[PDB]
Amino acid sequence: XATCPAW
Amino acid sequence: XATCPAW
Amino acid sequence: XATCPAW
Amino acid sequence: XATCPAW
Amino acid sequence: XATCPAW
Amino acid sequence: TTALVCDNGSGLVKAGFAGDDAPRAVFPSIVGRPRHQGVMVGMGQKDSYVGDEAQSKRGILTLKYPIEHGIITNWDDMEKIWHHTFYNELRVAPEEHPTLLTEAPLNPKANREKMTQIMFETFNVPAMYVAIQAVLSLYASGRTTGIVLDSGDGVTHNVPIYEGYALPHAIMRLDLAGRDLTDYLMKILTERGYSFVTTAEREIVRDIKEKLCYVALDFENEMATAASSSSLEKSYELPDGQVITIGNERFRCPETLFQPSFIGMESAGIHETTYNSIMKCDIDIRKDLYANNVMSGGTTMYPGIADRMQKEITALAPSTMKIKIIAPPERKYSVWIGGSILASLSTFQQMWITKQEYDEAGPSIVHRKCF
Amino acid sequence: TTALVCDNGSGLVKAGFAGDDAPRAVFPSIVGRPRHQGVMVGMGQKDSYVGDEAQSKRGILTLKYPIEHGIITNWDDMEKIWHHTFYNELRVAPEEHPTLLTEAPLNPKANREKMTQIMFETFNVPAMYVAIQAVLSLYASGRTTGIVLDSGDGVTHNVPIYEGYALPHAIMRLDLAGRDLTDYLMKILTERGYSFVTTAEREIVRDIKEKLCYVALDFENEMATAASSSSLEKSYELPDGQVITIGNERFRCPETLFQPSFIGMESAGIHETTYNSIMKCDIDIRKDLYANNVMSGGTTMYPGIADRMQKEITALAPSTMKIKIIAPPERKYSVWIGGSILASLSTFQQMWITKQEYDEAGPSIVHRKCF
Amino acid sequence: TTALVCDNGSGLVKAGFAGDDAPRAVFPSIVGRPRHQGVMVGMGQKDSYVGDEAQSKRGILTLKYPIEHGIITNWDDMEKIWHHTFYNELRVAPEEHPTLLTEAPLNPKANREKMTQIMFETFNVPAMYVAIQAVLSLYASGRTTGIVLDSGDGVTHNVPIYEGYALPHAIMRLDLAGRDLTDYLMKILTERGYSFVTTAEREIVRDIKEKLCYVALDFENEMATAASSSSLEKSYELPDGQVITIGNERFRCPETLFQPSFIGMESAGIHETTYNSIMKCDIDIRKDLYANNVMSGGTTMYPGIADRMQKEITALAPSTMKIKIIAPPERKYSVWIGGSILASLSTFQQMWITKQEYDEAGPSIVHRKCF
Amino acid sequence: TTALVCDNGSGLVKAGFAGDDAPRAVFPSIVGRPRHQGVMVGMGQKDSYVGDEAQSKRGILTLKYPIEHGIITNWDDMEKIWHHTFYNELRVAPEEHPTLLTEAPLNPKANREKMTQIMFETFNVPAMYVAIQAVLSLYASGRTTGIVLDSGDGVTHNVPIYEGYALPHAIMRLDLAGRDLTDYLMKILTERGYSFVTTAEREIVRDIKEKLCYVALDFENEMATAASSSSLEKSYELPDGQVITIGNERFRCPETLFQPSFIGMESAGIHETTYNSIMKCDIDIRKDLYANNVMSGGTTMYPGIADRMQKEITALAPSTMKIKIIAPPERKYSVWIGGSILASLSTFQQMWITKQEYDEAGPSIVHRKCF
Amino acid sequence: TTALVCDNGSGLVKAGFAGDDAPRAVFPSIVGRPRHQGVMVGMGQKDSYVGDEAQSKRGILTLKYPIEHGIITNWDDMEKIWHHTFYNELRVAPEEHPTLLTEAPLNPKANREKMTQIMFETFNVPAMYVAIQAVLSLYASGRTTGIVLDSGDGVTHNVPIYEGYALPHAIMRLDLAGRDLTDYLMKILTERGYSFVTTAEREIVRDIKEKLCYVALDFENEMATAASSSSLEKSYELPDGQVITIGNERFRCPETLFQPSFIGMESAGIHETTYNSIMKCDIDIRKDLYANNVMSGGTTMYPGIADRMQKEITALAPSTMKIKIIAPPERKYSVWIGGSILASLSTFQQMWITKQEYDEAGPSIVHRKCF
Ligand SMILES: Nc1ncnc2c1ncn2[C@@H]1O[C@H](COP(=O)(O)OP(=O)(O)O)[C@@H](O)[C@H]1O
Ligand SMILES: Nc1ncnc2c1ncn2[C@@H]1O[C@H](COP(=O)(O)OP(=O)(O)O)[C@@H](O)[C@H]1O
Ligand SMILES: Nc1ncnc2c1ncn2[C@@H]1O[C@H](COP(=O)(O)OP(=O)(O)O)[C@@H](O)[C@H]1O
Ligand SMILES: Nc1ncnc2c1ncn2[C@@H]1O[C@H](COP(=O)(O)OP(=O)(O)O)[C@@H](O)[C@H]1O
Ligand SMILES: Nc1ncnc2c1ncn2[C@@H]1O[C@H](COP(=O)(O)OP(=O)(O)O)[C@@H](O)[C@H]1O
Repeated sequence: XATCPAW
Repeated sequence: XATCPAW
Repeated sequence: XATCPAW
Repeated sequence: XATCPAW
Repeated sequence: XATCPAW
Repeated sequence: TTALVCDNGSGLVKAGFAGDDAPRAVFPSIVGRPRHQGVMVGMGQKDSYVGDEAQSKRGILTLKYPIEHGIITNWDDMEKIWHHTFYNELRVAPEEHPTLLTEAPLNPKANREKMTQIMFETFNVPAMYVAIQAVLSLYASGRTTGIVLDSGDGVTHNVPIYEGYALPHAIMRLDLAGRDLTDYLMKILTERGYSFVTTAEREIVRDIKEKLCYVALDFENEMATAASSSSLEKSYELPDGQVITIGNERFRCPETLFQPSFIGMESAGIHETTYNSIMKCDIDIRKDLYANNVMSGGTTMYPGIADRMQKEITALAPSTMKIKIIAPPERKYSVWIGGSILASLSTFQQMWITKQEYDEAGPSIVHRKCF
Repeated sequence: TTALVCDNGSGLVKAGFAGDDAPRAVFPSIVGRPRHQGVMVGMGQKDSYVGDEAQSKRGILTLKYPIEHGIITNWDDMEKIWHHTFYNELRVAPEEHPTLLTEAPLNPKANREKMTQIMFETFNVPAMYVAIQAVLSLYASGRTTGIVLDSGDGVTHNVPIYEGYALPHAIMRLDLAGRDLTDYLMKILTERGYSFVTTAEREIVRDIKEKLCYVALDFENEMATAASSSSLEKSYELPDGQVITIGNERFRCPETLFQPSFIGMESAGIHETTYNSIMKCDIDIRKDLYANNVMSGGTTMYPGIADRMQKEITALAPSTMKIKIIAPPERKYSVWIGGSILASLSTFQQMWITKQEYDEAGPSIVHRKCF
Repeated sequence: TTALVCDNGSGLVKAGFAGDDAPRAVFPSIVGRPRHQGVMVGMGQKDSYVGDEAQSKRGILTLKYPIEHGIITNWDDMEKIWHHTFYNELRVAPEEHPTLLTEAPLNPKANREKMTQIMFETFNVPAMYVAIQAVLSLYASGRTTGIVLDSGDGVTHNVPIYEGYALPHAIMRLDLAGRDLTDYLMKILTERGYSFVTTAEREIVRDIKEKLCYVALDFENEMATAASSSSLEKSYELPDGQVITIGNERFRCPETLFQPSFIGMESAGIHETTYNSIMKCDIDIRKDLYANNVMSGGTTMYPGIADRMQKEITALAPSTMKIKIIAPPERKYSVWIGGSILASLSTFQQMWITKQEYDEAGPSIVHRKCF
Repeated sequence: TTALVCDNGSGLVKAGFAGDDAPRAVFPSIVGRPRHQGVMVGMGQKDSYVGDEAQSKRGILTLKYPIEHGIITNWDDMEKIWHHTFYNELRVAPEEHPTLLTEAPLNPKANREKMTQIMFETFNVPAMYVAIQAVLSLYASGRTTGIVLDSGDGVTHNVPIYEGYALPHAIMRLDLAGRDLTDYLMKILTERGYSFVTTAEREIVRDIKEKLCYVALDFENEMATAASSSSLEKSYELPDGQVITIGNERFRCPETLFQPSFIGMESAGIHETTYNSIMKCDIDIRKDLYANNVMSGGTTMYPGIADRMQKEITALAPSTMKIKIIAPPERKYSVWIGGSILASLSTFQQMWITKQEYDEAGPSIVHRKCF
Repeated sequence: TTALVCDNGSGLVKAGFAGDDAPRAVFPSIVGRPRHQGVMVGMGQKDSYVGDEAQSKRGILTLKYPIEHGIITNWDDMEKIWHHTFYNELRVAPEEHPTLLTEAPLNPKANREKMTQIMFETFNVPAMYVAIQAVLSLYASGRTTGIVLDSGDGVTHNVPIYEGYALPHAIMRLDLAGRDLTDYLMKILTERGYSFVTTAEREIVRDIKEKLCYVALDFENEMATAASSSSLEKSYELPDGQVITIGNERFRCPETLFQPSFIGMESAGIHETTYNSIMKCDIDIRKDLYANNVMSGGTTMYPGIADRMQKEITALAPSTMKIKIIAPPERKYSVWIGGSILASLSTFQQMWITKQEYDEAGPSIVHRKCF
């Protein structure tokens, strides 16, 4: 959900 | 040289 | 029991 | 220098 | 000075 | 009543019955949809294709993966895949049997919680359970100590275990994967004049990687050998009918596992992560861990990978002790193998989660029971 | 001729002149070096950056700390930092003035001995001296008895002093630190979907900790309050432009100072160490130590930390006596404050180490003079 | 001794001297040969025509391009064009001056290697050098950060640069071109009764495109406006003397840059490629890249293209930050402008390749020196 | 019916049958419990470990001593140890045989009284008896006069005996121990960079002490010899595989028996206590006590300890008389040796305590009978 | 010109002017010196402390008595105490006034001879005189016959006097003291778990003795009363803040004055010494001595001591005669009271020792004049 782009 | 057609 | 610390 | 890891 | 121990 | 063992990794999906030595269903997890226009009327059509059938017709469809890093991104594509396994590929009723599912160590909480509702509410199935894909590698070996290493395709990680006691402050997780090795290869081949840019073109780049790639024991002299002599230069044909000649990129692609700077990711490497995992442990149980290095990833199948790890750690360990890397030949299905043992085990029968337990608390019961 | 007072802790570096109430140079101690490739020609480049300038450009560099636990690990990075203070940040000649340096209580011998050669041989500076960072806290209070407690970022420790007589068989040192609290926080945030893994990503995790964290007076009901009501749940934005929502991890991170089992380090805690330090002392001077607990660490700035230590020790002390924790509001620079007093002091002028004393004996003179 | 700056793109060929603000030779790169039979004797004939002369007599010849995608396809036609520039169009000796050539980012290796032999062996010319056509756009702006976007006629691509450090894992290249926009237009005009099928007919279809085409800010209401009202319907005459009436195909042709499905190429588009290029970068230097979008392609000259990119990215960026697209009015020759600065630069004079360097190693020296 | 002889000192526990020359069970007295989490199911687990088994697995457990100074601190841990000896290590029925236990001279009353109930009520055992661990050293020598000195690990003390008549106003007890010598050693080693802080780390500091330590005959010149010449500097390896180098701390650790100010305990020393014990005696039987100094402690095994006591007392005695320190080579088990003689002795058979005697008076019978 | 009266017993030191009813300076005679290390600089320090100031800071110092049995052991500590009285505590010039000193009956000769030089040579003081501390008790009563008994803290003794004629062949001296009663008490308290072993710990054992101790009239039934009923069991707190419970040792400590075998000293007792002193006298003046038993020791202050001496001697005297023990309530300062009378007496003025008498003979004049 932040800097990952799958989170 | 493969699938392009200029390579 | 006083000043030791096993008594 | 042994078990720390900065010593 | 003999058998006491302050003499 | 026999339990069901279902493994769902990134890529291949494996399933079977309990009490067996080999699975029955192995197929990739892809969802495809067409993109051109239909003309002819009399044919029977479908809006999507799921199993191996979508692999046969890749010249039309647009392929799509649901799982990216071990995280469920699209839930509606996931329900089609589980529906495909329970009915079409394998034939069973859902409400007859209990199931058993596997996950990753440090994924977030909502990943292992939304999948509780689906296995209870929309599938009326009793007695599910969730495991971790590092404990299940030791049951295939039958040991009780050691340190594991599984990569596969999603993530690489390692968990140290001593005498049945796990050490939670020593788990290391690295996001370098298997599909990142595919994507770096199709960048290097543009230096000779080959170009593969489509989601359909990607799978014939994967098939090159599995056939002719190796991990060299040295790196500097290999760049000088192949630059002078034309000895290791081989060839390969593709479904167009042409000939592709590949040399000097055979060993250069798996070298990013030892130097991740080629992508640009700044990290340590696959060998310093294993060394720092032992160093964060105690001082008295280090000796039983240098002699037990099991290794059971799907990516591990490159030739010459076992002798490379022998040479690297001895430069870091002190000069007295002894190292030993264990590599069984059937180390691809070993996560499914350990799942077969724990399901048919007698003591395990008090660790299930009944349906009444879900009605008392709800979907937050899974953080309490299983771990 | 005015003396120089230089404090070099782990992290921030503080310096100034003697006879003053506030320092002039406050900046972190980081050495960075680039990692990408240079392309454009006309710019003027440097191989490294030292002061606050390396903090401004963190999107390229790889940051690095020289000091880890209060021990100098890399000497070549240390000479760049002392050269940066004497010339660039503060402007002075080295050979004009005497200096004054501070250390830790139980560091090994070669740490306070290699730094004698650098302050004499490569810097032609007369009259240095080495102190201990617990005595210097009492001069800021002006008292003459009591027990101190300084943590900061390297190490936490405490020294009992009565009437100007120190008790060497009662000093306790614990290696739980400040940077270990940063590293445990970025492990907990992966339970919602946040991931910060880079040396550059570390500093925006530190900045969250300083703004919204508190030490709760109770622990068990706080886990039941925040699980039911959504009251203490706040938000924060980051330099990407997005929004982060944090609740239940605000108080859970500073609880490791009272239960160190969460890391895995097996020890006692910050309150039983203070209780066992008084108990190893005599029986007649315990009463003057329960009424004097000064407390001057950099880590001490959490809200609600003074009322927590009131409640804990009264469960261990007998029911008659009286406890009192003293906390001045400017308790961050207090180690520099006491250094300003002792330099301008009149009696002190026979305690310097002249340059001729080094030529007679050598670098082993420091174990005799200062203590 | 003044250096020579030669740009050879797909289509137009530009050249001039160093230290100037405008080139001197601008002409297309076409090689034509006749196809009918000669009858009259007294005239003087030639087998081929090269420069603007082949453009004047297109009613007989068969035109031919040497470069297709940025790749030299036919070498014998290329030697006629370089011979035409050094002697006929511009008058110079080759052996007197050094040269400077430009290329594309991800072309294969043999393209930039066969052109080393021609500039040394058959043309006795010292001190050549090869650059990249994205770095040279920043010198025309004078900045030192930002992200570029050049399309022209061969290929479209973009390179992010921060503080003189390029990021090699973020370069994106797309093969949608300028001549593909010409070829799609002459397919649409057959819906009214116009047919242009010859290599000579192609150039009067290009000349329609440059005069009356625009990029609409919206797409759905424009299809409903022009279907009801006959307002934007204009006219044009051709060298036969007739009248052509064109409406509804004016804006419909440049819409393939935003939806490439109209050709059938499956890709993302010109705006999602720029968004994914920033997203693959770091987290700390994204803010300086949303405020610096230079844009210097030859294809960029459509009216209404700057306001369209303002509207699109704000639907993808978060709601706080600020975007800014920079468009200088003389953005057509800007690749030649930056070539004039770097040649007359003082520091640059150690970056040439002398003739003795070629005699030591050979044609593989170019992969080491320049990059 | 043979009696049982059980010695339970601080640390090692020794036991055997009557009428023998050597014991059969020697093992430390430690109770350990785990602290990590269990994962693997199929293993068989225990909550605690008692004998030598807890020593083998010290990398998990938390070790714990029941006895601190010769005083039973935790009774529930003591019942596990006596249950381990009567059944597992040695195999016997409890109700078949009489027992015999040993104590310290000036411990409080409730220590030798709670252990009466356990040997009668929960263990149905007849005929127990309690002795004193200074009388039992003379039976191993066979003499009838002299002065003893036993230290071991709990406490050091000395009792003067003449012709079978003990002198109760001359007994001296000092609380300097054996485990205090271990704890001072691990403080000194932090001056070179070694740090051992865990209950598990303590036992590899004990093992250094037993191998290379000696008591020097002089102290001042030894500090000047080892500071100039590198002659007595030796080395040692640890179970990690590394090398430790120790010099100048070999003799410096047992010097606290002669100067107890290094800990901070203010007392006299091990030689002035023996001198003041003779001086408090009479004037006519001093001559038979200077010639009989038996010495049978477990701590006495340092090399060079017998020649040091020769040199010290002659500086205090008058110049005419003769001193003689007796040191048998098997002076470690000598407290068990004297217990074997007194049990098989014929006159002793009226000194037991029958079970009917406990039913008449109660647990206060032990202060009357035995002394 | 008023004379000075100085009493210096073992323990307390008393002084004042002549012609008064109460002294002015009462303080113990202790010399203390520090033992830890000084750290803080700005304080003002002293090497030793003498008066009541050394009593206030006992947590650091090592206390020391100069006088042991009535014999000056260390002369250098004695000169500090006399210097403290003449200047600091009491303010006077030494050369202005005559002095008056007291001693013990059978101390050796050099004790009363070295103190002649100090009162003449280093203190220029005229007219000293030495008395005996048994004659001075009768002046406080005003009688002229009787037998005295003074113990205090050094020695106990008794001198019979009839009609102003002393009987030198009847003086009895016993070395049982007051500090020996303190030392036996801190041996008995280790039977419950209390341990006080330091010179600083000794004074809080003295303070227990003065508050709750009594002399029982019978001994055998008191051992049976307190063993059955818990009636006389009291409590006391100490400066740590804890609670001490003492029963059965209240009366058991002063019973050694009647049976000295508990220490081990073989003698008669305090009542048979008084009976044998009368029996060695004549036959005609025994009747006036049974009716006059004055009793003026500092140790005499125990409750119940007067009724005990009534009961004991009537078992030894014949059945006709009458006994009577006299005990004034202010019997503590009575040795100073008699010193005030004899100094202000008119006939006494020819008994001084002038300074010229010392210059004629020397220090051996004191055995001739005073007696
Ligand atoms: N012979 C091989 N050599 C190298 N890589 C392989 C080989 N066979 C399979 N792989 C890799 O294994 C990956 C998936 O393996 P596997 O671990 O079975 O699946 P998962 O990762 O889902 O558990 C594929 O991405 C493929 O790249
Ligand atoms: N407001 C705050 N709350 C909690 N911690 C803080 C705060 N401000 C600073 N710190 C901590 O103080 C540490 C360093 O403080 P300081 O003691 O001044 O430096 P040093 O430890 O080098 O002497 C930093 O690591 C930071 O974590
Ligand atoms: N006014 C215009 N509007 C749209 N396209 C144009 C215009 N002028 C030129 N072009 C396009 O620019 C292309 C070549 O431009 P340029 O970038 O200068 O050459 P190159 O691509 O070789 O560098 C031509 O194919 C033409 O289609
Ligand atoms: N070779 C040795 N040198 C020095 N100390 C020793 C040696 N062997 C044993 N010890 C000490 O003896 C202590 C216990 O000895 P022992 O007297 O047998 O046990 P206990 O004191 O319980 O009777 C241990 O703490 C150990 O420190
Ligand atoms: N209330 C009391 N009960 C018992 N003993 C006492 C009491 N008060 C004082 N003493 C004892 O008197 C001793 C000294 O008394 P004193 O005779 O005045 O001094 P000195 O013996 O020097 O003349 C002290 O050692 C103390 O033990």
